[PDB]
Amino acid sequence: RPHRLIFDGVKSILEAGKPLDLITLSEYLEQREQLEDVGGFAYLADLAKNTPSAANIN
Amino acid sequence: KVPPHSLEAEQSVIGGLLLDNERWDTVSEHVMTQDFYSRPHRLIFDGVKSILEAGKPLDLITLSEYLEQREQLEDVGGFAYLADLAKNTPSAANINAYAEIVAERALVRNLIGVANEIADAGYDPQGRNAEDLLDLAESKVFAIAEARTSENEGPKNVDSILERTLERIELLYKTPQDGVTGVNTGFTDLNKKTAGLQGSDLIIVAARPSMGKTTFAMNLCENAAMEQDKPVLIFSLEMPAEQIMMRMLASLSRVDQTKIRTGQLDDEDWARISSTMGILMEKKNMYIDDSSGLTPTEVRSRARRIAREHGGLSLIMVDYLQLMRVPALTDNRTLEIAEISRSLKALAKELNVPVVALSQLNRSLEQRADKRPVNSDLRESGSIEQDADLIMFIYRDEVYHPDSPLKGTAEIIIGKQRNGPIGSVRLTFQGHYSRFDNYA
Amino acid sequence: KVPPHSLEAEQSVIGGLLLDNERWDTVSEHVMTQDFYSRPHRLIFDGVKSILEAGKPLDLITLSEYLEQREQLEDVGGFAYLADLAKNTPSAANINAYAEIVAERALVRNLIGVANEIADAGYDPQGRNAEDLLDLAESKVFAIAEARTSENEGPKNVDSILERTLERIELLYKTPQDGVTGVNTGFTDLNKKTAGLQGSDLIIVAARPSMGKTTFAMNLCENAAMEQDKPVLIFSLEMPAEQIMMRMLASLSRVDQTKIRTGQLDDEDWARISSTMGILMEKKNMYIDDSSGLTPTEVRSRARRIAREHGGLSLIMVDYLQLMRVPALTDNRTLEIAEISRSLKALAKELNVPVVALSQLNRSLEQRADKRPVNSDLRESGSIEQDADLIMFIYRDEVYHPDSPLKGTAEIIIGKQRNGPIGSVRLTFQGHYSRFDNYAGP
Amino acid sequence: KVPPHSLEAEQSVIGGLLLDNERWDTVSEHVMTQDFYSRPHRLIFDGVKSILEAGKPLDLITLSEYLEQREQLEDVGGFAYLADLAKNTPSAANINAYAEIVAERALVRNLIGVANEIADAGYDPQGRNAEDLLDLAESKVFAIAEARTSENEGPKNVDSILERTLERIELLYKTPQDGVTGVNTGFTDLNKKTAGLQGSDLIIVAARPSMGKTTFAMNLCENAAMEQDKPVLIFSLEMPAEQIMMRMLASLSRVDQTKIRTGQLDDEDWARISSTMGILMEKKNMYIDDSSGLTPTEVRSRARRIAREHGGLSLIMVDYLQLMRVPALTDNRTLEIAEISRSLKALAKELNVPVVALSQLNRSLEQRADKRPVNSDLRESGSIEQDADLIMFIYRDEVYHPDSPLKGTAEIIIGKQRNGPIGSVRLTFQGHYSRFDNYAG
Amino acid sequence: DNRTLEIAEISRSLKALAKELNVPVVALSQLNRSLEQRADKRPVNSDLRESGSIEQDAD
DNA sequence: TCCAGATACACAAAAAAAAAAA
Ligand SMILES: Nc1ncnc2c1ncn2[C@@H]1O[C@H](COP(=O)(O)OP(=O)(O)OP(O)(O)=S)[C@@H](O)[C@H]1O
Ligand SMILES: Nc1ncnc2c1ncn2[C@@H]1O[C@H](COP(=O)(O)OP(=O)(O)OP(O)(O)=S)[C@@H](O)[C@H]1O
Ligand SMILES: Nc1ncnc2c1ncn2[C@@H]1O[C@H](COP(=O)(O)OP(=O)(O)OP(O)(O)=S)[C@@H](O)[C@H]1O
Ligand SMILES: [Mg+2]
Ligand SMILES: [Mg+2]
Ligand SMILES: [Mg+2]
Repeated sequence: RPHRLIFDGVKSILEAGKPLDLITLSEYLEQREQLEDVGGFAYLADLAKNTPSAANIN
Repeated sequence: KVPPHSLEAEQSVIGGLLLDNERWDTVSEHVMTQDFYSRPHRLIFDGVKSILEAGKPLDLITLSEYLEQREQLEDVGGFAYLADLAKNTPSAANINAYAEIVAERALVRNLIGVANEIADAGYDPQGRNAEDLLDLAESKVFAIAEARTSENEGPKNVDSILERTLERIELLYKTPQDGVTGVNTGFTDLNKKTAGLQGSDLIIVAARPSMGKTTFAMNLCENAAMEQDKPVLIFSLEMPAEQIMMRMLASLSRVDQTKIRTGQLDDEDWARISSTMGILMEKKNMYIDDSSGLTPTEVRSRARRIAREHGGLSLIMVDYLQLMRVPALTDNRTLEIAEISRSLKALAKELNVPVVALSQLNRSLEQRADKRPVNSDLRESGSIEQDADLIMFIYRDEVYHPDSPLKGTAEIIIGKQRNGPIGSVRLTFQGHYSRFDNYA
Repeated sequence: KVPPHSLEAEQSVIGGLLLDNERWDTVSEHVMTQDFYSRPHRLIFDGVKSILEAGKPLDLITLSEYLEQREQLEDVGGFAYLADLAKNTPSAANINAYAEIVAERALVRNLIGVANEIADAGYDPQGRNAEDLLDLAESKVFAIAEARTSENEGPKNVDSILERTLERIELLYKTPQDGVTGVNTGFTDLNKKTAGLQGSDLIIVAARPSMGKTTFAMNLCENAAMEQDKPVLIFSLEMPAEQIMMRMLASLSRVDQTKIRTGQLDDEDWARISSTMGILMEKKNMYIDDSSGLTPTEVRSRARRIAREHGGLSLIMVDYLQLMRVPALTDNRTLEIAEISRSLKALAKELNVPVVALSQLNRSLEQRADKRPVNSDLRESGSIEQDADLIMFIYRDEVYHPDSPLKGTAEIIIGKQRNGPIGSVRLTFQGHYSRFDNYAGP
Repeated sequence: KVPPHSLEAEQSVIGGLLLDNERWDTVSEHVMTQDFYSRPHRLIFDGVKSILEAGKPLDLITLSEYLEQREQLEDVGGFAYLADLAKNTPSAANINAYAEIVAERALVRNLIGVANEIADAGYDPQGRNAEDLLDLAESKVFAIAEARTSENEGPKNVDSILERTLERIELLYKTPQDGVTGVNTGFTDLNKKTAGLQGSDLIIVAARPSMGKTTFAMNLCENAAMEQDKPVLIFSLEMPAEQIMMRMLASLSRVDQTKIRTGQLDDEDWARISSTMGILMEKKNMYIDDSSGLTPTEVRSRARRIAREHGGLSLIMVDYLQLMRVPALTDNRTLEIAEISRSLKALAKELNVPVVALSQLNRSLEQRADKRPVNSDLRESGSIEQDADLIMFIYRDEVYHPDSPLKGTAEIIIGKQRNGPIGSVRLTFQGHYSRFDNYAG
Repeated sequence: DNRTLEIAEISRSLKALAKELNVPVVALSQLNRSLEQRADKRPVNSDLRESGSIEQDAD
């Protein structure tokens, strides 16, 4: 479920063309009291750090 | 924290209503059942209203009888409290002051509640941005003071009608009147019927697609701008501004619109365009807004800003009222239409400027043998019909029947008018210039 | 309760200002000195703004020196805090979003403050009556809303718009492009009225069964493919691609459709078919989708895939819009049609290409003395007509009146056009070739 | 479980009986001896009834004497209780309400008793079948209705109707009125063949366009307003109040309509207009409404408000019924017109005032050889002619035949009268003044 | 609860079966009674019963 | 919220009649 919520946030951010980063996604999740469910900013930072590259993202 | 309330006023008004009943009509227009703070007083007022509206005489005995019919005497405090209210009241000569003060206290409490609501609505936005919150706050604050509109729409006596008739006869006797009082429309018969676009009125122009709504509204706005001194504000919610300027140049210079759009021009057309541009830049009394999906609050704010900057307005045009969005009523359309119409009427009353709000008609109109519109064909016809002051329709028979002998002629139908006669006016339509002119 | 704010946004703004200096112009127009929440953050932003306005270059060393000049370096956490802020910057590309977030938080905090201020009054009237309380609400809300201004979504004087229109009409004097500005339909009379098929528009062709709707749409698409460069996409939800290909061969090669279908051809017909085969195989500018029951999302995805692959599109055809399915609203038909029409219009606006969507007509047309279609004959068509930029009907008089003098001719009725004239156009109809043509004769 | 009762109501009843004796006839027809609940209250009510039926005055002294006679002073709480009974009565103006409350309490108590008896009998059949139990329940529940003795609506016997009709006839006979028993219409022949505009009737005045329909209606309204006392109400769905006022001024002041419209007058015309204005302002018994497309409920509410303000009406006029709109039945015109006519008739019956509604005629009149209108010529008008009580048509021979020797004379043909003879009358027409008048010679 | 949608579904299913099996399908249909009110008794395509899809889907 | 089937009143009116014009 936290992955479902973070993917919903990513889809909402990227569907409008606005830039997506840690700050934007974190502030979008916090606006609806959903940042506590996903694990806070620490989990988002770990997810961002743990990805080396998007060579085979597809 | 003690919210604003006054038990003394409620006790006094209840005692007065119990004592005397001939004053019920005077008081019933000032207070409401939900205005009372405490629950027992609300129940008492509900029972009093139920008894009095039924026509039965109202006293202590029948009130206590009524309260027993629904097992409510114990909650109020029994017959003893009602007897104390009946006895302890000294008199009822100053009941209206108590009604006014209790209404004021209820209004203050409601304003406090709305302030708390807006304050709490900003801690958990739930995906809403600052603009939406500000619009909601403005709507909530404005809806509180807007409710004080009632007591109208009643038959007139003989004295008022006789005075109005005498004034009309005297004005006819006087020559320097020109037959118009407000904004001249530029058309002969329309000025004879409507006596110009009177101030503080809401005008609804409704027609089927491809009939000449925008053309008519633009012609009226151009005439108002040319004649008046205060500017004219146009809210274009469907068209770009450059297209509006091209239409205006074509209408004022009598140059084919297609020639301007494509770029094939001769010397005479260029001279006419130069003269029209010179005149327009000499006047400089028009403002065009091209935003999409404007809320009523934004329209009001922009209109007020323009009026303060320039010191007044002459005419406001909306194209059209079906595109305005009310954020709080996105799940209901009839309520949204009613809110839009009420907001436009309130703006027209506040700025003392007529508002031309275009509309569209239902598709069931084309099923009938006669294609001419009526007042019942409006989309969400209820609120718009109730709140309007002058409803005009545009009909062109050449659109439906190509072989009709009425080529180059449009019919204007005055479906409603509060202070004037209804009828019909025929006008000459010149499509290539996007212009309505008089009919010989 | 904690006031709404984002310290991370302020840190990102400061880091982006420190690392990048070319984007100061955009940042300077969205944030102010009093927008920041943290006092050391406010001091740091004030110092950075002063340095940037002074014209001196911005760097960590000069910022530390300037803070030491005012003895505020130790107050804001020291040089180590500034170094950490510089190091923790994600990137300088999205500083505008951070500034917007900071501005939004400041706005909502000030709105909450104003709400608390008005709420405090009423619990202590201090002589004011209800009218005074009502009056000192609108003023406060207008003051808190006037700081933000629409840009550039504001009323404009006639001078600027007139000058822009004059500039537009001055450059349009040259290169008339023979009138047509969009996609050439191939028919002169319809080109005069429609001025071609303009992009970012929705065009609807509707008629009664067996009138020449698919033939007309296919002729338009074929002409566009022959003339234009980008591919033309066709969604055939009604017929297989084989029948459409046979119809196109019959139309282009001037060969009877029935003989093609039944395989009874002479040598000249084969020569014509070979010539049109060579032309079509040389062009390679056509795409056909014969899938059934496509959802709007699938149509959008396939159109985007083709457009990205070839760099753009020329025209999109749907046959027809009533055969599309929206599974979320299978219990209501009007809302489904509304969603389909809105999705088609949105796709047309997004791809900036015209979309020719076909539609059917209600049976009430033939229960009247006059059989000419109107705008109310379209089925479940509040949205179909509300968000349509052009509606063209097809009417053949020989179908209803066998003895009509208009035999071998068809009329195209333009029932709606936002920025163009309306009327009728007469075209020659040759059914055995599945082709429309210009009216050479009277 | 406390049985339904209210000792305060019965106490107020007996207190009002003791305090005032001039409304005994207004209360003796509601309550009964056994309808009370409290035993001392029943005893004192029986004593009061016995005193009143004997014709003796009722007061504290007589009540105390009667109680001493029956030695029930201790059984009624004492003389102090008697004083308290007549002390806690606010007013006697609402004694009937207290009496009907007591009667309702008695009725509901009896209904509860009957239901409890049926429930008890159900568990103990005593050798009876289900059909017998159902019949017993039907008889018990029907007895309560039979013993009601006071029910709104419903069938009535012939005796009460005959008595009321005889009283009405005697009242009409005792008042000489020279053959007019309604609202004076202003014309001698019309009054003779109509006896005025009777109440609770729907009157239709219809004619071809440009025949003197609105002129005739306004002439009737002006005559009624000048003669009667209670105000007249007019609903103008076509012309504003200004045109109607101008026509009325021209008619009453004998001034040309064209001169008034063009603003050209003279000293005599100005003096006559001033006199007419003074008289009209002295009377002030008229109302004009110009709202278009009125639904029946709106006109009903407005008429009710005006009648409540002025304590009654004299005449309601609509011009015309074919412009009113019913939103719920816009798909069929015939049903809409039927509903309009039914609503007008219901309003006329409720307010007990005549209603006059104008209507048009079909074009089929021209095709026929005779131009004289008939009942069937009215437009989509099944209920118009199936619900009206008097139908009058205005016919002008000069319009169709310029050579007719009856120029300037409009003939009124009474096409229908439910309770009177049918026929026609002849009246002269004055176009230059827009006023109908009696015919002579 | 809706006859028109039922007839539309029946016609669509018949067309889908004909397309799937690659076989001609003959679907006999009735005619409305509006034909009897005309001086010309020759049937038209619009006289089929509950037949939007019947006339919009047949070949 | 649209689509389709069916009973009944009303609009003339439409042509036809047809009288009569020729
Ligand atoms: N460029 C043009 N050239 C010629 N005729 C035109 C042109 N633009 C509009 N017209 C005609 O003028 C009429 C005026 O209609 P408009 O008021 O401009 O459009 P509309 O009434 O707003 O239609 P909508 O917006 O779809 S409700 C159109 O219906 C056309 O017949
Ligand atoms: N060989 C031919 N000779 C004459 N007419 C033909 C021939 N082939 C086809 N047609 C006609 O051409 C027309 C083609 O209609 P289309 O436009 O393809 O179908 P449609 O208008 O989309 O209506 P639908 O899809 O069937 S509901 C029909 O009226 C056929 O009768
Ligand atoms: N100055 C005048 N001289 C002669 N005749 C006139 C003059 N003014 C009006 N009239 C005629 O007086 C008659 C009275 O008009 P009305 O009674 O309103 O006829 P109407 O058409 O039935 O009215 P409605 O039904 O309300 S539209 C009409 O035939 C007018 O032509
Ligand atoms: Mg428009
Ligand atoms: Mg097709
Ligand atoms: Mg009238």
